[PDB]
Amino acid sequence: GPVVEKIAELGKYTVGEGPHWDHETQTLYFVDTVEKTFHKYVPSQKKYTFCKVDKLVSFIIPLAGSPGRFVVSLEREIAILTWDGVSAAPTSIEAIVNVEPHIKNNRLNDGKADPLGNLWTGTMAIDAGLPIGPVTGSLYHLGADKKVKMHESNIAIANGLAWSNDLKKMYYIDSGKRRVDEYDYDASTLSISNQRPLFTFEKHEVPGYPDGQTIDEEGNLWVAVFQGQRIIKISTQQPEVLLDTVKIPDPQVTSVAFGGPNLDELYVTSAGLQLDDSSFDKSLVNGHVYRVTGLGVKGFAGVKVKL
Ligand SMILES: [Hg+2]
Ligand SMILES: [Hg+2]
Ligand SMILES: [Mg+2]
Repeated sequence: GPVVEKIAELGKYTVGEGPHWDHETQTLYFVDTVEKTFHKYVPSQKKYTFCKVDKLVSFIIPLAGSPGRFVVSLEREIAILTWDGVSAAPTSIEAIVNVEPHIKNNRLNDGKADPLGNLWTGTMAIDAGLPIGPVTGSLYHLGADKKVKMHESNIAIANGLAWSNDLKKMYYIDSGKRRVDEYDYDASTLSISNQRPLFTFEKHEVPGYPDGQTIDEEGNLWVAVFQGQRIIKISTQQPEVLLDTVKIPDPQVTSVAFGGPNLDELYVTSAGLQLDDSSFDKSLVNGHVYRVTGLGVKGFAGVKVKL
């Protein structure tokens, strides 16, 4: 079976999230969605740093063509942070756009660049709840002239994103739906259509909620299962096919990104936040970062955002 290693050097996170592997610098970036912090891990040098802001954060993605700059979320704003990767605060902040200026209790959540470099990200109520809570989120992409376009409404908890290698499909998770959806993706118009369920947790006795996800070069999706103590591997060739399960010690698995020199080491974030309606006692809920090897697949380098 695959080897699941707890990364001792990284400690515990309230809600570690948003992992991004920069392949040229062999560096993992990630966030804590509650603690208002960004994080960097350089595994080959065992180097860890953090960066503090005063707004809720949910993703960190290098800006294409601009070393030392990152596209991030700050509450409902998409912004460029100039950060040296080591100081405990950014050097400067350049706001790009507020996606929801008049929705005072919403926030951005998961986000990722499509393979063409367009940032896609969605929102949620800050006080969203599972299985049932306020449903106030939408899915966006950031297009030309720094304006966002909306693609879907009625999202409870805007979560993991991936695209097929042929650029014909997008995959998307609202954790409240307890399923992964697939869509036809038109790369020329940057629009999605024909939404349909790909994989439905209840049909496979999978507990918990889908959270972040990523795709491998064979086209399999790797999905974090929050309150399921696992990642799952699912088909994109046939609907409703569970290919494998890998248990992760932390129950609240949050997200996934392939890394390492050969793109074959799966980094897995988790959450130590202890929630009142948990299926797991507090002693189990820690928030470590893990690395999974031996999966027999390779992923893709993290894509930078183009502005
Ligand atoms: Hg930062
Ligand atoms: Hg940053
Ligand atoms: Mg998430």
